[PDB]
Amino acid sequence: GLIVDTRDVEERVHVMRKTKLAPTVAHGVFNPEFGPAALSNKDPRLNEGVVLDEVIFSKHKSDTKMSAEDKALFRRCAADYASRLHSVLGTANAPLSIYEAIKGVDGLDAMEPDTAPGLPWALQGKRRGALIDFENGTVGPEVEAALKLMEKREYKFACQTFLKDEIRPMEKVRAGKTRIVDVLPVEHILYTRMMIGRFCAQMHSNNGPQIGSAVGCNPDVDWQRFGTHFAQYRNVWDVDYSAFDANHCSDAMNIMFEEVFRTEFGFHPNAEWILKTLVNTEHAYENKRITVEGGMPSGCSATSIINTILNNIYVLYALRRHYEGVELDTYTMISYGDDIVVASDYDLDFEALKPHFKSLGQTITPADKSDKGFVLGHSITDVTFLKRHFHMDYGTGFYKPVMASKTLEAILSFARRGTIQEKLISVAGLAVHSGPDEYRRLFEPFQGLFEIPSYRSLYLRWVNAVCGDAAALEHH
RNA sequence: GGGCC
RNA sequence: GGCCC
Repeated sequence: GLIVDTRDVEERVHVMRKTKLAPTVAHGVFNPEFGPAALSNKDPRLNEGVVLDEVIFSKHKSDTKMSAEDKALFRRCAADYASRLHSVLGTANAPLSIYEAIKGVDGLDAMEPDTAPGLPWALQGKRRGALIDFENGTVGPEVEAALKLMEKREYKFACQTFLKDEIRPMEKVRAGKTRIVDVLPVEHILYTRMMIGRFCAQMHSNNGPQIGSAVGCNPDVDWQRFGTHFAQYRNVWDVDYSAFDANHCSDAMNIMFEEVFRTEFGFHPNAEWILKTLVNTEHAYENKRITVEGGMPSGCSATSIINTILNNIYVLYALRRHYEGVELDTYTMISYGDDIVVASDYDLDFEALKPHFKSLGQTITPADKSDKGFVLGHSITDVTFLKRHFHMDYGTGFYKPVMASKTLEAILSFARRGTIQEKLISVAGLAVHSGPDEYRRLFEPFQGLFEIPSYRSLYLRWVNAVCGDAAALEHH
């Protein structure tokens, strides 16, 4: 986005500056080029001259203004994708009740009771539990009044900037490229879930190539579905964006919201309004208040879905800006936020599409840095999606999600205090697809200290998960 | 938020 | 609680 105003008010919004992450026994074995992100300006690991609060917002450098012709084309592409989207999902997009928005419906998880409430509740020392009853699904007097202001469309708010305590590559830790979470007020999150939660649940349930969304997928079971689909096409592209979320221009955001969330598709009129409030935002970091135009906040409800929808429209837009006669059936794609795999039987020049993505303020590069550009003839077994490769399991003939060993090693090298055992069981479900030799090697440092699931038990679990009949047929 | 285990 | 985004 674009930083348009910076103010210094005499009210501190104090941020966390101490990491919950600590090295594990595996850290001394794998020695990863990774570490916890810098949360303080006085972190000794930082380069001698890095100003963390400047590097945090450095992603906001532009809000690209699209021409009249480009805006018209974008609207056309947004309407065409929305047509496809709502044809598959249906038009049952009525507002969620206050109860259902908190408790969650089929395909939508419940709201977290003990997470950050946002502003101005954080300054008043209030939590989410004090403002909202998460057991009975009811709201207090404060949230009640705020919801009525949103209905009148007169509600205004500020985003609370939070440092993301996570493992990052050492080069980015040293540079101070700490990621940020834009924590929105809890009532804004609730009302967004009221406005588009039904839609959001449907997209999770109907995830796949047909809607171009993998949001709500289970890579264990869905890699077979995704893998066999993309295997049918002549060309497959692994496309990377740089600062996707930040580089969404106001024009693209506004037009998308206008075309996708129309009342004629079953939405409440305020669905479009509440999403449009994410375009021009105020951010609170300590004493400074930063006004940003364009870009997507990360703490907003349905950021993954919004980013995914934009990704789908971007591809159609760029192809239509370059080629004549492009439709939704010209290609196929799957997206999860900024992450994307594209495929076609046509030999599409993705290198030529670069300036067309630039007209949206987006920068595309091939994932693999072997070639000096995009090349044809790649298959599904060459690309990465959700940090996972597409590998064939020789035992079953099904596609399996394989994460790189260096990634798994980095994951296993750090943990939040008192969570190591629970973490190991989770990572074991990821590591099983690397094979018995690699699985054993990854969990060797933990042996005798924690319970590690056998490779066998997790393999048999996976076979039944992907195909129940195949597991039963093995007992022929 | 947003899912999946 | 963990992973991915």
